[PDB]
Amino acid sequence: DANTFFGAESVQDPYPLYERMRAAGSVHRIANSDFYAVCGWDAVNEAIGRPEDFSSNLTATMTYTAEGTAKPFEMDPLGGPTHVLATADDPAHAVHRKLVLRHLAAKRIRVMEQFTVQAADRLWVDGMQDGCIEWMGAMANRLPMMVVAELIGLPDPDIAQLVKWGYAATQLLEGLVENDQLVAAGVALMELSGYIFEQFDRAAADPRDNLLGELATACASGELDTLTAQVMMVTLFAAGGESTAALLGSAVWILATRPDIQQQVRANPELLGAFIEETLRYEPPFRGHYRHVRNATTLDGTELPADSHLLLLWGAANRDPAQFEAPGEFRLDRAKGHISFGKGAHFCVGAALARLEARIVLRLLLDRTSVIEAADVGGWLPSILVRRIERLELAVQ
Ligand code: HEM
Repeated sequence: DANTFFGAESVQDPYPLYERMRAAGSVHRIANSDFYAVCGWDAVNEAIGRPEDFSSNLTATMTYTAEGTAKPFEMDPLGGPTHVLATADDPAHAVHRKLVLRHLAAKRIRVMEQFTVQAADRLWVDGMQDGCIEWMGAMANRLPMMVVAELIGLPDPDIAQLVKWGYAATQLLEGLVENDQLVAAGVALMELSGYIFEQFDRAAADPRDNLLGELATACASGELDTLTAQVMMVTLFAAGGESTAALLGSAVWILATRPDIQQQVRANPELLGAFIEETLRYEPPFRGHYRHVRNATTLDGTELPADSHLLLLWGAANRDPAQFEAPGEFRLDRAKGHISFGKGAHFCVGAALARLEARIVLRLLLDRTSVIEAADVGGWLPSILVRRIERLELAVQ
């Protein structure tokens, strides 16, 4: 594959790849695999609007052999009970989404704001020494994991552990990182799982006003199964922790490497919300999400066999030249949006929270500095699904 989704180049910068795929059409088979890249804006919107045809159950991911050949990493079949929340179809999906939304209501977000302000300040104090901070390990990796742990109700977490735990599932699900990294991720996910099961067993005996308690209560009344509830909580670390970490990393990487953009936001602090939205458009934390194709059908004109899969490429949709002027240019004056939080039945429940974490953290960084520059920029996580920088050493004044 001239158009492979893995390899050093695609990991570093996948956007030219998406434009090549788009030449073949808005939907296009990946090599000779059973996966079809969805790069068109209208095609992604159509797909997400057809949950009956394109299930969210994660029945397979795309992986690559050592020989570089795409192949399916098969998981739980269509309709299975392992599919929860973001990967569940209705009716279970709507129950799951309702329960989690209770912990993301307006009042909940206000509490989170106070929590985030205090946590961000402590992280900055600990991490910024002699005009230097490694942004990923000190801030971007930690803060969003602490927020997910607080939403769930975990007591006074070991932050070092949380980061490991929170990044484990992506690595395991793709099987793209090296074997030693995969073994460590498996240990990490075992540890995370076991910790959640321990905390849930304790919540069931005395439910408190957090998602653990909400779930313990809903299980007691028969609304869902105990194991389903525990798995739901496990998945929130990748869903809400890793994704937000990625945004915090990319936003800063852009500030640090585009002085013109950084001066614009400094000079006109009212452009911070636009800058966050443009980062979401231009470097979405998720490269994509899968769907399972239930029956032979068509999407935006393109044929799809039964039991194939879609890869919904949010980043590629956000650069569709039918929808956006100057799609490849980072601009602070746009007034269409983006599809980086999805749309429709599974539209991100955490979007307000994510946007709040970005606003708090980025305003702290900008308010406390006069100039930020990149001293050393690491590589990106080897992934087909997630767009996360691994290391970003800043020099500040
Ligand atoms: C920048 C940060 C974030 C991005 C880019 C992001 C993106 C997404 C996307 C694209 C979807 C739809 C997936 C699909 O259609 O298959 C989604 C769903 C979801 N997001 Fe996020 N998200 C972020 C932050 C968060 C946070 C902070 C939380 C929770 C604390 C969260 C929880 C979820 C959940 C539970 C769903 C599934 C909703 C449902 O199935 O009804 N997200 N998110």
